Amino acid sequence: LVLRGNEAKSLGEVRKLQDAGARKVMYNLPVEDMHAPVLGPAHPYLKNHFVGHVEDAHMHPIHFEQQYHNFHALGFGEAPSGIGVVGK
Amino acid sequence: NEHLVDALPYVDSVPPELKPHVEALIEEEKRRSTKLPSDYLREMPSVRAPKFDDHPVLKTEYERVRNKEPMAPLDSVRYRLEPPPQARRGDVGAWKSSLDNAAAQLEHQHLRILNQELLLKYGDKAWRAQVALDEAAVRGLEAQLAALRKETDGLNRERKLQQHAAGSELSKLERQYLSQVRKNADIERACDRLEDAVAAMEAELDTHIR
Amino acid sequence: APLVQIDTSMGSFTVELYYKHAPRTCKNFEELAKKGYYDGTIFHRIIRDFMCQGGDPTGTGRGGESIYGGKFEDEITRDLKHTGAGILSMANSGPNTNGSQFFVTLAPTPWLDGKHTIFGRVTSGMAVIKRLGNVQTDNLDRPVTEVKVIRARPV
Amino acid sequence: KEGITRTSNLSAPIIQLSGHAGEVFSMRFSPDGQCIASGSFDKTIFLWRTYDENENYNVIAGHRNAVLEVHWFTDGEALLSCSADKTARCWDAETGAPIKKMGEHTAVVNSCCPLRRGAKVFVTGADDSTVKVWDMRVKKSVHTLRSEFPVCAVAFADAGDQVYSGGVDNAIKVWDLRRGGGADVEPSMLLKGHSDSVTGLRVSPDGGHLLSNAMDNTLREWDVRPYAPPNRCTKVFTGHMHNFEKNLLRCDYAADGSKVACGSADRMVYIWDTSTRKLLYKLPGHSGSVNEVVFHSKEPIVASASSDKTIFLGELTQ
Amino acid sequence: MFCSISGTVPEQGVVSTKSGHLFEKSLIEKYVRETGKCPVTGEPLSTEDLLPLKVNKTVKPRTAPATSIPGLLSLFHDEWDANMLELHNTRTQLHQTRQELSHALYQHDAATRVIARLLKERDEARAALAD
Amino acid sequence: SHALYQHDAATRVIARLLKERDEARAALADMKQQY
Repeated sequence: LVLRGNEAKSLGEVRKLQDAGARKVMYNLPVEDMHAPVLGPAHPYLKNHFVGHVEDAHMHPIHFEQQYHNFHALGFGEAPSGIGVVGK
Repeated sequence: NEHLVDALPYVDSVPPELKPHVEALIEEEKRRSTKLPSDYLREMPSVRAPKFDDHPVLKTEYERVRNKEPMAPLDSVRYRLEPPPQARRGDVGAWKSSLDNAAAQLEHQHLRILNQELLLKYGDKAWRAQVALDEAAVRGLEAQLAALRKETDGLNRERKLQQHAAGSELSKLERQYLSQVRKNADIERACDRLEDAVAAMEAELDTHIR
Repeated sequence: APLVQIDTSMGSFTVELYYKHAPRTCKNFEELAKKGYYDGTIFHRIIRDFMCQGGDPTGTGRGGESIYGGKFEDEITRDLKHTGAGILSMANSGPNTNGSQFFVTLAPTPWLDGKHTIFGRVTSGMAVIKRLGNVQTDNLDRPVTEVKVIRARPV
Repeated sequence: KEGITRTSNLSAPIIQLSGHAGEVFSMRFSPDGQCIASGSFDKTIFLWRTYDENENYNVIAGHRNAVLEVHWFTDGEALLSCSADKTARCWDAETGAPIKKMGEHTAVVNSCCPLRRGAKVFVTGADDSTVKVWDMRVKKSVHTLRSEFPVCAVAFADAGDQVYSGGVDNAIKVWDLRRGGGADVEPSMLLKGHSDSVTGLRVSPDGGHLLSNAMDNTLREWDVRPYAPPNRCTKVFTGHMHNFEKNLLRCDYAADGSKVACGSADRMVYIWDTSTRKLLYKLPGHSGSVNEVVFHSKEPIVASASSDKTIFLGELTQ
Repeated sequence: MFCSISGTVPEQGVVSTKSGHLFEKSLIEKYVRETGKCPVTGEPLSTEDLLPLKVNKTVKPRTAPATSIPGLLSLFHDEWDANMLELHNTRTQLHQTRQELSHALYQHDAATRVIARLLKERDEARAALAD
Repeated sequence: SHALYQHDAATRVIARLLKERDEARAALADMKQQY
C-alpha cells in the first residue's frame, strides 16, 4: 500500500494569498499566508502617502509630550518605533 | 470478517530484519491455527460444473478439451481432390463421389477468386477503416489506463495525507505518555517524601511521651 | 537544456535554459513549462528599464509553486551576471527563496548580481520583450492591459 | 466568492467594535460566550453581544477614572471592574446597577482576577505594592499582602488557595493566602527569568501553567505544579513589543490551551501555537497598542482591545 | 466497442437503457431471461429495455486466407478450438486462483489472531509499566 | 486485492505493536534500573 506517494498535495489552492497591492485583510489567515512577502528585483525608486507610509497612531497624550520633550529639550530621547533611543 | 484491522503503512515502515521476525511469528501463528485447511475453498462458494446440461454439444466439447486431444484439421485428404483409387476406380458411384468433390472444389476456387478479386478491387479502404478502429480501441484503452492511474493515485495521495495527519498525533500522544511515565516516577519520589514525612512524625510522639 | 517557449498576449518569445551554471533552476523552468503551469499566468510586474516579472499563477505576485514543493536555493556565480536585456532570472524574496516566479530583464541590472539566480536568455523574439517592457502599467507596475502567457512549453 | 470555511456565526470574520471614547484597557468574554465586557480609559464599560448585531446594549458608568481591568464572575451575570480611581466595583450585568464598590486601595488598582472555582472572591493588586484578596459578602477585605513594589498583574489560581502577583520588581511571586493570616507574610515562590516588569498574568485552563507577559518583550510560561524542576520556567515566546507607553499588556490562553494570545505595543494581535512556541497569527488592524486579547469561550474566535478606542472581533482560519 | 459479456464488436449492437452497458442482442436476451438480472452487476432487467444501437457494423474485413469458403470454415474450426481452449484454461485459472484466495484468507485469519494476541501482550505490558 | 494487501497490513500491525511492546519493555526496564 506504501507503493508510491508524492509531496505535490497541500500546495496549490489552499495557500490563499492577497493581491500585492491590497491594503486591507478581509479574513484572518496565518502569518505565512497573509504575510510572506511579494517577490522580485527590489525595483528602482505600493506605499501609502507619497514619500513614505503615513499610519494612524493612538497613544495616551503623556507619551507624545514626554518623548517629544526628552528628545526636544534634552537632545536624546526614545525612538517612536520602539527601537532603542535616539541621538546624543 | 474483521473490521479495519490496520496500522497505517505510510507511517509505520516495516523494518528490514523484522521481515524474518514477523515471518516466524506468522509461521507459528500458522502452526497451531484453529482449522488449518489450505483448502479453505470449502467455505468459498461452490465453483460449479460447466453449465451445458441442455447442450450435449459443449458437454462432449469439455469432456475432450480438458484432455486437450485436439480435433483433427478438417478433411485434408478429401481436399487434395482425388478421383476413386484402384479398388474404387471401376465402380461409377465412386465417380459420383468424385463429381461431388471435384465440382465442389471447382466452385470453391471460383467463388474464392471472386472474393479475392472483390477485396483487392474494393477492400483497401475497408482495411484502412478497421485498422483505424483497432488504433482507436488502442488509444481509448490507454486513456482509460491513464485515468484509472490518475484517480487511483489521487486516492492514494489522500490516504497518505490522512496517514500523516494521524501518525503525528499518535507519536506525540505516545511521547506524552512517556512524559506521564516520568511524571509517575516524580510521584514515586513523592511516595519517598511520604515515607520521610512519616519518619519525621516518628519524633513528635517520642517527644510527646518524653 | 535548450529552448523553452513563452507565447503571450503581446507576442511569443523563446528562452534557452542554462544547463551548467544552474541545473536546479533550469530543471524547474523546464518542467513547470511542461506541466501547463505557466498558462494564463499574467505578467503581473512590468517595470520599464528594469524587468518583466511573471510566473505567479494566482496573479497576486506573492507566491508561485515549485517542482520541489516550495522554495529552493540560488545558483549565483561570479560567471552569471545580469549584463543586458533579455536575461531570464528567477525572482526570490531574499537569499535561497526561489519559487516559480521569473523575470526577463529589459536592461543591465548590476544591482541584482548576487541575489537573483540567472538561468537563461531570450533566444528569439526580443522584439516582443521590447514591446512588452513599454506596456502601460499602473502605480503598482501592473500592466493595465493584462499580459497573459497564453502558453508556455519546451521545444 | 473566496468561500474560506466560515468558522463562527458572526456576520463577518473580522468585526471592529466601536463606541468607546478612550483607550480600551481590558476586555472579557462571558462564560457563555455571548457577551463582551469592554472597559475603556473613558471610565466606562460597554456590554456587547457577540452575535447577530454586536449591539452594545448597555454602557455602565460609575468609575471616575479609566477602568483598567474587567473580568466576568463565574456565572456571567456579575462583573468585576477595576480602575485607576482606586475603586474596584461589582456590578450586575443584566441590570445596569452596581452591586458592591470596595475602594480599600490607596493607589491605582491595576490588576484583578476573580476566582473561578469556590466562592465569589477576587484578588486585586494595585500601585501600593499590596495584593489584597476580596470576598464578596463581607465588606472588609479578607486578605492583604504587602510587597515593596507596585503590583502590575495579579491572578487567582485554578484551585483557589494561592495568588500570583507580578510587577516592577523583576520577579513574579506566588503567595499562599491560607498560609497567611498575618500582615507581613513572606513569598512562597519566586519565578525569576523575566528581565524587567511583568504586565499580564493568565492561569492555564488546567491550572498547571501560568502565562506572564513582560516588558522584557518576552512571554514566559512557567509551571505552578508544587512538584516542579528547580527552574519552573518552561516556555519562551518572542515577537510582541512593549514601548514607552508601558500600558497594561495582558496574556490569554485559548479555551483549549492550544494557542496563546498577547497584546502588544506594535499594534499587532499576536497568537502563538503554545507547543512549537511559534507565531500562528500576527493580525494587523489596530491603530493603538493592543492592550488585551480574549479567546472566545467556545469557538476559536479571538477578540482584541486596543488603545485606539476600538475592539476587533474575529475568527481564526487555517 | 465490444459487448462487455462478448468482448468483440457486437453485430447486433444493443445497450440496455437502464444500465450503461452495451450488449449482444441474442446473448443478452437469453441472459435477461436466464437469471432475470443485468449480468454486468446483477441489477434487475427486462428484455425490452434493450436499446437497438445499430449504426451498421459492416466493417469486418475479410483477411487473406479467410476470404475463402475453405478458409473461412478452417478458421471457423481453429476458432472454436481456441474459444474452448480459452474457456477451459479459465476454468482451471479460477480453480488455482480460488485456491490461492483460500490460502490467503487462512493466512489473513492467522494474522488477525496473532495481532489479537500481541495486542493483549502490549496492553498488559503498558498497564504493568503504569505500576 | 483484499487478502494479500491485508496480510501485508497485518504484518505492519504486529510490527507496530511489537515495537510498542519492546518500547514498554524498555520503559519498565529503565523503571527498575532506577529502583
